[PDB]
Amino acid sequence: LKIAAFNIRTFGETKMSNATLASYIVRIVRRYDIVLIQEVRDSHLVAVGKLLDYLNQDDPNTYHYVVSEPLGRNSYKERYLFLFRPNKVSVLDTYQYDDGCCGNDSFSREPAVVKFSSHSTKVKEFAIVALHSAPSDAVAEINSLYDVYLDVQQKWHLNDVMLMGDFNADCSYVTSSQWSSIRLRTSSTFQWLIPDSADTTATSTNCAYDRIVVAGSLLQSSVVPGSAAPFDFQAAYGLSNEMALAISDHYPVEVTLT
Amino acid sequence: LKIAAFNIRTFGETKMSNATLASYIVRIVRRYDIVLIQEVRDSHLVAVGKLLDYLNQDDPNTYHYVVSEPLGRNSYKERYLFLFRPNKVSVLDTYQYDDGCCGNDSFSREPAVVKFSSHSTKVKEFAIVALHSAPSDAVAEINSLYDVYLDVQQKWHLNDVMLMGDFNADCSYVTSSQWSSIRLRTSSTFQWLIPDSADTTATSTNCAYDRIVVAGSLLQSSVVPGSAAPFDFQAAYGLSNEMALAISDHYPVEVTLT
Ligand SMILES: *[C@@H]1O[C@H](CO)[C@@H](O[C@@H]2O[C@H](CO)[C@@H](O[C@@H]3O[C@H](CO[C@H]4O[C@H](CO[C@@H]5O[C@H](CO)[C@@H](O)[C@H](O)[C@@H]5O)[C@@H](O)[C@@H](O)[C@@H]4O)[C@@H](O)[C@H](O[C@@H]4O[C@H](CO[C@H]5O[C@H](CO)[C@H](O)[C@H](O)[C@H]5O)[C@@H](O)[C@H](O)[C@@H]4O)[C@@H]3O)[C@H](O)[C@H]2NC(C)=O)[C@H](O)[C@H]1NC(C)=O
Ligand SMILES: *[C@@H]1O[C@H](CO)[C@@H](O[C@@H]2O[C@H](CO)[C@@H](O[C@@H]3O[C@H](CO[C@H]4O[C@H](CO[C@@H]5O[C@H](CO)[C@@H](O)[C@H](O)[C@@H]5O)[C@@H](O)[C@@H](O)[C@@H]4O)[C@@H](O)[C@H](O[C@@H]4O[C@H](CO[C@H]5O[C@H](CO)[C@H](O)[C@H](O)[C@H]5O)[C@@H](O)[C@H](O)[C@@H]4O)[C@@H]3O)[C@H](O)[C@H]2NC(C)=O)[C@H](O)[C@H]1NC(C)=O
Ligand SMILES: [Ca+2]
Ligand SMILES: [Ca+2]
Ligand SMILES: [Ca+2]
Ligand SMILES: [Ca+2]
Repeated sequence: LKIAAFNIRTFGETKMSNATLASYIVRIVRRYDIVLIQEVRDSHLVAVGKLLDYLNQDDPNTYHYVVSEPLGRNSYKERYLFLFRPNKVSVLDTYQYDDGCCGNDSFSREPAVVKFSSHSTKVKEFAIVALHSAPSDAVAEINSLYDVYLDVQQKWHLNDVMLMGDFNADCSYVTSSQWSSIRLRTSSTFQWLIPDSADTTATSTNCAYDRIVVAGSLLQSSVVPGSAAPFDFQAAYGLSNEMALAISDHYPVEVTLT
Repeated sequence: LKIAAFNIRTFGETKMSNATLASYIVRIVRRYDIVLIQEVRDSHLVAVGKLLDYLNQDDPNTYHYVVSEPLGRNSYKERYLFLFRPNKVSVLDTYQYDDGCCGNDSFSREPAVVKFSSHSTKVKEFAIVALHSAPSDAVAEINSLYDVYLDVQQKWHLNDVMLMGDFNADCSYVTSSQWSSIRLRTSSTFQWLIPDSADTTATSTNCAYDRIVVAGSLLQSSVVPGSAAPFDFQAAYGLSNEMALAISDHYPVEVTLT
């Protein structure tokens, strides 16, 4: 099973309306059984609907989806979009993490949580926790995912959970001496599949912003060793830097389950 | 490997000075490779020293030990005593959990923590967290052991931890609707080996006060199925109720590791 988390810079109407851009997006998505899309700036679901049009153009059930409400604390809002192949996986349950709220809420974009059924893999049931952190508050946010894990355990009684997304987990946003502050890192319950030395950005910076974390021995046993990696689409398609950048400034991060 | 946690009511000088009482205590202890002794009321270590006298009477290295400082918030104090066979196990490290302190500390008797090396078992390294809770504050205390687990993970980077002792985890002290409040119970990270239906008291009450909790798949795989149980010494030796009671009002709880 192939899973990815992809931050598509300003995913929306304007972007999906460009057939050249749309075409590459479809391409990327089709590589996966499950894909988490972030930075969905689409209040009326027009862009999401254009994407599904393309994905299901030949079969109405190529891809199914789960979308959250537009989330954010200030005025700027984004959705979490999960696309999945219904022939591979099934959605058992979903819930939005209740963070509070104002002044008290712990996240700009509280995590969407989805429980999947996967018959082809070792793990038969697992949950994915999505997080697109706020740069400014990266440390606090990643640290709070430890509380989300707990919430999942209390609700579904499941230990098998994959935490993923654009955590802004490197460079200016999470510096060297701040890892101490993050429970999701200091607790050995969790394995970080994308290492600190990985480059998940399409621009010239070298930062491991995008990450994949897993908890659960059944899930941890299901990851194919060395499969977790950012997907450099620029290299893959022989794109120009300006063309790679018009797609996104981030690479998708993927992992394979067996 | 055979491990037990035993609350010996008012373990001290008076008690150890009774050769008939002392004799049974030795008997019980010798059944185990590792034994956690609670309710050690021995400011000057006289009782602890009398017990070691007996245990090592034939070989100076029959049993080794780790003792905490006398702990408590009010005036009443107790030590945590760990006895172990040096030929079976080894102490790698130990520390006293730092709870605060006054007004702020989370435990009457903050947990003593010991990391063991066990060559005969599947798990080669694991930690034991001792807790003799305050009846009055049982719920809060058991709930705080979730924070201790974390502390252990941050310090030793170990997931394999056994949490044990007289938690006062039943009857008046932890009622039916209060289990919700305990993270050590609602988190599926932990397996409770002593069930709620077990009787760990030597008196006429039927309460599972004494418990054994494990976290870590390596440790969880090492427990021998169905070995976790209270040791009814009254039944075992054909003791009178007044004689069983002069030993303790609690049964030891034991488990076997393979
Ligand atoms: C969806 O997504 C993709 C990815 O985002 C999009 O593709 C990108 O698109 C653009 C164009 O929209 C292209 O950008 C460059 O832009 C210039 C624009 O023109 C400049 O110059 C103007 C006048 O200057 C002269 O031009 C010569 C070359 O630029 C110059 O050397 C000469 O001396 C003069 O200066 C002026 O208008 C400006 O303000 C501009 O900065 C493009 O010209 C450049 O490429 C060139 O292309 C033309 C072809 O265009 C002409 O012909 C047809 C038919 O009549 C058109 O109608 C146009 O109206 C015409 O201009 C050639 O004539 C040249 O020889 C020349 O080399 C260049 O394209 C990208 O680089 C491109 N990126 C990728 C990698 O695809 C796309 O926009 C999106 N979708 C849609 C269109 O909406
Ligand atoms: C360490 O631990 C263990 C466990 O804690 C200890 O064992 C327990 O110990 C005691 C005794 O210390 C024993 O308790 C019972 O107590 C009475 C005490 O006497 C009562 O009566 C007195 C006068 O009454 C008469 O007594 C008859 C029987 O009780 C009665 O039926 C008759 O009509 C009268 O009433 C009075 O002093 C009281 O205030 C008392 O309440 C014991 O007698 C009873 O058992 C009996 O034992 C005697 C033997 O004792 C005598 O002989 C030697 C030699 O001279 C002694 O010096 C004593 O001084 C004497 O009294 C018999 O004569 C009887 O026939 C009678 O049945 C009973 O023992 C426990 O039950 C015992 N428990 C166990 C299960 O072992 C031990 O104390 C500890 N270690 C040490 C000693 O310090
Ligand atoms: Ca929020
Ligand atoms: Ca880069
Ligand atoms: Ca204390
Ligand atoms: Ca009982």
